[PDB]
Order: sequence, then C-alpha cells, then structure tokens
Amino acid sequence: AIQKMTRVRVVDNSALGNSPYHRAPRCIHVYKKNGVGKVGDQILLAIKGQKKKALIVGHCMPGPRMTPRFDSNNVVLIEDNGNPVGTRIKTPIPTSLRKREGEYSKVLAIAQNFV
Amino acid sequence: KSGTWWDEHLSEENVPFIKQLVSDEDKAQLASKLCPLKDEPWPIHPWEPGSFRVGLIALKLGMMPLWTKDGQKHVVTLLQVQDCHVLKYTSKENCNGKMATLSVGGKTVSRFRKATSILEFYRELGLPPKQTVKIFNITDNAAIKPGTPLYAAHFRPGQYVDVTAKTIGKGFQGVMKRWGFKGQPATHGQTKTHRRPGAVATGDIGRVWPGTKMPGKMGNIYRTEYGLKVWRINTKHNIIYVNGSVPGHKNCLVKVKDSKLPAYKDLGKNLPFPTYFPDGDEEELPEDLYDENVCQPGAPSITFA
Amino acid sequence: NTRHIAFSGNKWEQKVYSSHTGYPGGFRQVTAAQLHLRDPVAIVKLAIYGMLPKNLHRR
Amino acid sequence: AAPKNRRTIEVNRCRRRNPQKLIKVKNNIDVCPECGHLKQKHVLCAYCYEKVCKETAEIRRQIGKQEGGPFKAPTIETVVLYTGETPSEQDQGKRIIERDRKRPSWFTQN
Amino acid sequence: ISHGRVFRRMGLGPESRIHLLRNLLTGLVRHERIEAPWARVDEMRGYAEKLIDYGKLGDTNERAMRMADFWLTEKDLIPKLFQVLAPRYKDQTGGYTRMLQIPNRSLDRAKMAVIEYKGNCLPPLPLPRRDSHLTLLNQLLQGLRQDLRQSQEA
Amino acid sequence: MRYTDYFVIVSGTSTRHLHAMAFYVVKMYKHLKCKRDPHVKIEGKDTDDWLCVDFGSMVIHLMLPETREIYELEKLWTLRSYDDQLAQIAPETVPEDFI
RNA sequence: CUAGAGUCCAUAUCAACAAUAGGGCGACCUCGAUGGAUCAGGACAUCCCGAUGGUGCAGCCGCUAUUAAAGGUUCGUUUAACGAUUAAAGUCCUACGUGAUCUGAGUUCAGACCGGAGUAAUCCAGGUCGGUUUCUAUCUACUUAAAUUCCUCCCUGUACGAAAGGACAAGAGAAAUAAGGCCUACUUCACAAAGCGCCUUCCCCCGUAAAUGAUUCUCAACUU
Ligand SMILES: [Mg+2]
Ligand SMILES: [Mg+2]
Ligand SMILES: [Mg+2]
Ligand SMILES: [Mg+2]
Ligand SMILES: [Zn+2]
Repeated sequence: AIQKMTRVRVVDNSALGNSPYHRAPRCIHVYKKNGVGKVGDQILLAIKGQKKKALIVGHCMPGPRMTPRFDSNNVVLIEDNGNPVGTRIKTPIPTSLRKREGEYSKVLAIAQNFV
Repeated sequence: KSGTWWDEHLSEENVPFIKQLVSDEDKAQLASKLCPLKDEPWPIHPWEPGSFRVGLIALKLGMMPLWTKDGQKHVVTLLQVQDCHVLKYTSKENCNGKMATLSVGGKTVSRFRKATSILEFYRELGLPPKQTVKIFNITDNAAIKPGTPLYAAHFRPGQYVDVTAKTIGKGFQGVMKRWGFKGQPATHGQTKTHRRPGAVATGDIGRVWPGTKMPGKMGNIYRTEYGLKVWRINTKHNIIYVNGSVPGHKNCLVKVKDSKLPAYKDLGKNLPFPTYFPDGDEEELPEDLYDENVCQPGAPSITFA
Repeated sequence: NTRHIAFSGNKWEQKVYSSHTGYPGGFRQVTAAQLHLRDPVAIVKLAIYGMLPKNLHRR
Repeated sequence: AAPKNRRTIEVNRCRRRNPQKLIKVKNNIDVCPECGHLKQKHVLCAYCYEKVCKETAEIRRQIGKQEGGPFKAPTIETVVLYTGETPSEQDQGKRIIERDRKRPSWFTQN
Repeated sequence: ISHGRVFRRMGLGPESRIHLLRNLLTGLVRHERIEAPWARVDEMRGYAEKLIDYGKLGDTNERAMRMADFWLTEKDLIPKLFQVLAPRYKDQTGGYTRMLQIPNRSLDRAKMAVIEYKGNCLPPLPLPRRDSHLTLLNQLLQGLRQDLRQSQEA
Repeated sequence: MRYTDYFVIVSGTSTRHLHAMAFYVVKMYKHLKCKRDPHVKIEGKDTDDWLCVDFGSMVIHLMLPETREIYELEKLWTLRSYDDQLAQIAPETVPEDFI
C-alpha cells in the first residue's frame, strides 16, 4: 500500500506532524523485505528535513474482509525506540494491532476511537 | 472403407429406443454392484503400520468459503465422487514392482465412443466404461475385489490427502507468461523488444543448453498438490471438501489418495481399511461429517472468549 | 557372479565413473563402490564397452 | 538472415514429398439418392441445392414483379401457385404468386 | 487464451460485427432464406432466434418496438415481423430456423451455409433424411424392440 | 471500548525498577497457571521511560512519573473524547481555496 | 625459513630480508561489412546459510583455520562518493558473457563556439552543443515431482558471568523470497483471463570427535 516516495497523513497531535504549509511528508524507506507496507508496519518519514520513523495505521489500498478500509493513508510518528511522538490520536484506528506481533500497546493506550 | 457412427443407419423410431435401452442397462449394471460384501468379497485384513490403501477419483465441482471456530476463513474445493469402482487387481510379482497396483475408474461415459478392446474389457467386468483410469500402489493386505464401488466416505475429516490432475492448458505462451521474465522497458528507445526472451546462452559454448527456458506450450500437464486436509465430507452426494485449490478446471477428474508427506505417515490407523462398506456397516453415517474446528452452518453464531 | 567381482588395490574407492545428463549442472561422478551397490552388473558392462571396437557394430 | 548453402534436391524431395504434405484421401463421399451425383455426407448435394435456388430465383422474380416497388413488404402470408391450380380452403387472405410452370415433383404441395 | 469467449471476432470491430450481423438478419427477414459464410450464419442464427421472441411480445410493447427498429434497417419489415412471423410461430417455442451446409463457393472456397425460417413459401430444401424403417438394420432392431416389449408386459 | 477489561498504570523510580517489576509479574504468570492461553512478551524493552505488558484481559503500562505527566492516561480511559488535550485539538478543517 | 611485534611468549593473531610453488612486450589469425536492460552457464581462492579444530574462546560478540558451491547475495541521489536497509549486499571466468535480443557513452566523422598553436589554410590525449547502418532464419543447438531464510515466543533472564550483561539444543507462531497451482471472496474485470488476491511446498552430507588394539581413533586388522 505504502512504499518509497508515498505521501502520508499524520494523525497524532505531534508538533512535528503539523505542517504550516499543508505539505504532506513522504515515506523514504519501508522496513520490510518486499518494501510493501500494510496496516501495522514500520516505515521511515522524511518530514521537515528530519528522518523520523513512523508507524502506519491505515491505508487506502483494500485489505482482507471485515477489515475497515480508510480513504486516506494514515501514519503515526514514534521515537527511535518505540514511544509515540504525539500525545493522542483523534482519527479512528483499526483494532488489528492487538493481534499483530509488535509494539502496539503504546499507540493503543493513547488512541481514542476504535473501528 | 468409410467411417461410421452408432446412429448412422438408425431410423427415427429406433434412435429413442436404443438411447433408452443402453441407459436402462447402464443403470442396472451400476445398481447391481451396490452390495459388494455379499457378492463373495475378498478377505479383509486389519490395518497394520506401513500399509497403503487405495485412493479415489472425483470431479471438481467448485469452491465455497468455509469458516472455523477460531474465526479464520478457508476456501475448500468441492470434490464429488461419482461412479467410482475398482476395475482390476495386479499382484506384486506380476507388476514387477516393489508394491502391487490397483486400477480405479470413474465418471462413466457413453459406450458408443470407446474402443472395441476397452468395450469388451468392461463387458466382462459388468460395468459401464469409465472416462479415466488411474493406478494406485497398495500392499497385499489392501487388495479389493474388482467391481467393488467406492464412496467419499473412504476418507475422513481431519485427514490429509494428495490430489493430482491435468492443469488448465494455456497453449503457446511467451517467456513473460510462461517463466515470469521481467521483459524490457516499453519506452526510452526500445525497438520491437517488450516481451522478448533476450539472451539465451553465452557465446563461448556456441550452442543452447538443453532445458533452457523458451517460449512454448503451457499447461495440460499432470501436477500434484500435497498437504491438503479434508474439512468436511457429504455422505449423501459423496462430496469431499479438500482445503485450498486443486489443479485442473471445473468438472475435471482428479485422482485422490492419502498424503505421502513424511510428517503425515502412520495416520491411517483409524481410517477405513481397506475401504468403507456402507452395505455392511452396523450404523448409518450422518449426512455431513464435519471437522472439530469447523463451525456448522446450523450452529449458533460464534462468540469468542 | 558379476556382483562378486574383485578389484586389485583400492579401485573400489579410487576409480570413479563420470556421466553427464546434458542439462546444466548435470555432471555426476560416482565411485566403483557406489556404482556396484546401485547396479551389480554396471561394472562389467562398462568395462567391455570401452574395449569393444568403436563403430556401429559395438551396439 | 540469408541461407549459408544451397539446399540439395535430395533434401527438397524429403520435405516436399512428406506424407503430411500430401493430399489426404476423402472417405466421406457418397452418391445422391435422387439425382445420382456425388455429394458429401454433411454437405447438401450440389445438383439439388442449385436446382432449388433457380426455382427460388424464379419465384422471387415473380415476387418483385407483383411487388413493384421497395419498402412494400406485405403483412400477409404468401403461397406460390403453379399452372392448373386453384386456391385451397386454408389458402385465404394470403398473397398468391402465379408461376407459368408445372409444379415440380419434389415441390410437394401442402 | 480464449476460454468461454462465445462471440467471434468478425469485421472491423464490435460496431462492424453488429452491423454485418444486422444486414444478414434484415435479408433473412425480407427474403426468408439467405446464403452466407458458414461462420457468419452460425453467429447470426442466435440473433435470428431471439427476434421472434421479441416479436411475440407484441407491437404494443415499447421494448420490442425499439429493438425491432434498430435490428431492421428497412422499416417495412417491422409490420411483417409483428404480423406474419410472430403469428406463424405462436405455437412453437424454439427452433424457428434450420441451418445447413452447402458446397463451398467457387470465388474463394469459403465454407458456405444456408439459413432459412421454417414455414416459408419457398420450395423445400433437400433436407437430409435418416434411414427408412424398412431396412435390414432397422427391421432387426424393431424385432428386438417387440420381443423386449412382449417380455416385460408378460 | 473494545480494548480490554482492566487497565493498570504503574510508576517506578529507576529503569531497572520497572524491568524488575516486569520480569517478576511475567515469571509468576507463566509459572502459576493457564497453560492454554499463549505467552506474553514484554513491550518496550528498549524504551527506558515507558514499558508495557498486555495479557489476555489485563494490560499494564509501567512508566516513570515524569512520563506520566507528559503522557496523561488516566483521564482518557475515564473520559472518552472529553479529555483536556482531546478538547484542545482543532477539528477537521478541509482547507479552503485562497482568494 | 623464525629475525622481529603480540606485557612474558616465534607459530591466538601480525610480520622483515629472503627462498619454493601455482594463477592469467610480441604481431602469430582478421584490412573483399564500453556502460546498462534481459537471460544467465561455470570455478572457489566462501559475502551470507551449515558442520568442525585453535584462540590473548567466561557468556554474548569477535579473530584464525578445515570442509562444504544444494540455496541466496536490496532499493535510491549524483557522475566511485553516502542515503537507508539486509543473515549477506563475494572475488572472478565466460570474444563488454550476451547489440541478426535492445539500448547511454567512447574509439571520430560531415556544422559550430570558447582557450591555445599556426602568416595562412588548418590543428589540439583542454572544454561544450548537435549528429542514420539494415536483415523475411538455410544449417547446427534449444523450446514443461525433495525450499530456503529472517523475526518473535518458550526453554530463559536459564547456563555462563562479581556485576554490566547474556546463549545454546528441542519446540511453537508469524513473515519474506523462490517453485508449482487456483478464482470462493477483494481488485483489474465479468459465461472468462489476471494479480494487488488465495492454496501447497517433503532427503543426507562426512571437516572431525572418540573405544579396543599390534608393529596410540587404525593410508594396521577393527567399533561408534
Ligand atoms: Mg485451453
Ligand atoms: Mg574451499
Ligand atoms: Mg550476437
Ligand atoms: Mg505464480
Ligand atoms: Zn443430388
């Protein structure tokens, strides 16, 4: 769904993710063997002259059945170790991060809506 | 000196009479084999380790989704067993091999479109001709008398089977479609090179290595899929619900037998041996044999813990 | 009794028989012990073949 | 690419006179039961088909002459009548075509 | 790969293919018997079969009138379809046309065929007939039928 | 809420302290009972400030008190969309055209 | 070979002066038409995966050696540099491996400009712009079943370690690639084909480690 040089939408309230020029950061690397990013995968963002890692929570590309499909590609910023950059999440996010193996309890705790 | 067919010289009043006459005989022959255990059956031996039983020939109907109590969805191929019988038995010594063989057929077809030698072979067997015939390697204790019918109950839910059938033919195809070559870019000066194979070998050998990937015919060859389990079996219609997809198009004949994978050996201890005999069974099987993990359509909606 | 033939010296484990199937990576070399175990009559068959005249009459 | 050497007549004979290059003998030829001319089993006889077309052409010529103008297709049935014929009891209210000829034996009257 | 493709690629394209079939259908309606290349006859046969089904719907049905308007280039044939062809086949539920093979034309040795509407006023075609019931093979099979018939009733 | 049944917040004094708590709780969990349910991995091992562990129906977030003030979690799980920071954020604007 | 480094100490590793082996200027054929794409074949002097000795090998990491070529060896900016990754981003041979499969440059051309030389015409191992080879296949040759890897969990925060730290083996889950199939759903689309979708994928590797035992693991008879 998301690959290199793909624009994404930042959903958390991180000051870094707020663009005063309405300019969307674009992914520069996907942390997977095939370079394809589905819901819950870790990628890299080149935002405001900084190479900040990010976690993707939603994509426009359709997925499996009974899985919610967003009309926009949503990302949430995290630190180099796993802590989120922003404080809270406003847009609804999938609940599939529980089943997936990885560090998803941090974002889920600060998330608000479930879909 | 001139070719002929069955109804070439038949009048208008004779064609329907012949069509129903052979139809009635075919049904009578098929129904006469419904009691194998009473028509002097061969001795039945208990299952032993290292024993191989006979398989089945079925027809690929289609696919339906299937869910489990875990909540996952799996696709299942509908394999229907129709008019499956054992034709002849060859002993180990006669078949000059390590194990004896058994011949199985299915999907009875018209007698008017069969060779004379094949027709007389079926005449003594007392069965209508089958469309395809497959050979199964069995042991001595797994011998079955010829003329014995077979059903989808021969397998059981939770058992892994192997299916082999001819794949869907695609005719002559290029390297991109046949071997998945990357091809060439469509622009930037490319001239008549978008699907060409390109280089085939090196210049020093001055030849082409045998087996080189080249454009040619695809499909219409026999392929086998391994490690397919049985989720459900329909007793009434003799239908097997094998996991995943199987080679071949719809309404194609697929040969089914027990899985040969090393991890699935020594699993026929509880399976019927040498086969299932509904006529001699003490009890009547249920309409549908499900898997422990398979959620029944009539069962209440699954609520997870 | 071609199975019970004897080799002078270490020809059982030193002599090898190399054949090629023609496909890439198809070069296969097996020793006398491996060939004899696989085919008891292969040793005598190959020895005579190499000493027969190399013409159409050999087959 | 150009040929490297001239192909000999021995090679050409092996190719031109190949068994599949030859014309296969047809075994679906039979005599027509009516006219006695040769015909194929699955193909209509040339003699009988052609004689029907000529009669059809003559009737169609009579159709147009009685029609006398395009875009005037009748909204009734049509029955062709030969010399020495009268309209039938069921032949009423249908266009009548007169042919100055005797009805053919193969043209059975309904 | 052409699996399940039930339409032939004829003419200059999908538009030309429809137009060619339409012209053949119009001639078949007007003349009740036409000869054309075998492949084109077979393709046009389905459209000819369905025309009567639309004709049976009645001229007052607006869907059939629009379909007849497009598929009949000559407007005089529309009254004929709704008042001649449809009444003739009102008792018949299918097989309004019969198609036969004719010898190849001398121009290009093409596979030729003839298609005509049943019940036409034209002289009958030399239809192929099956063997008579009085032949040796038929008589022997007839005797088998009688003896089998007398065996079951007794 | 479709997340869990009980949410637990634990404050510690040093990074070794939360790790000590994390290893202690999981060691008892594996040893004591529940062979049927799958095991649980420690989440946030590299993150010194924040550490968490999620069981089948209970989830705990071991974090330093300074992180607790920065990442206020108590009100969000008691007030849904009524939090001060959630009320602070602007709604969707869908930027309009210029002049 | 054993001077010299390595606290001591040739030989855990490095290495001087030397010595012994192996690997791929000449005008011998042709003056009568290099980079990348694709496909790769092969060697091992092994980048990754595997097995085993030594260590200045506690354990994790490392260094060095033996064996092993079945399998794998990334995507981007500029014209090797660094950007992010990976178990790894190997060295080569193959007429640049491969232009009658294709395609940037250079060996240079017909036009021109700058700097330089030349009286000039005109030149330059200085820089720059622009810039045409084609081909219908005659012959040879060829043209359809055994899978690998990473990550996570358990063992286990166990052995080891004063701590810092941190494993083996066996088992489980998930993912990727590759091979072979398929259309129930999603999607491109509709009697069908296809992937972005789904299903299946099964052998060993012999370097050495040890018993008994003669003239001591054995180019002694022998056992694992
Ligand atoms: Mg086909
Ligand atoms: Mg080596
Ligand atoms: Mg070339
Ligand atoms: Mg594929
Ligand atoms: Zn005739």
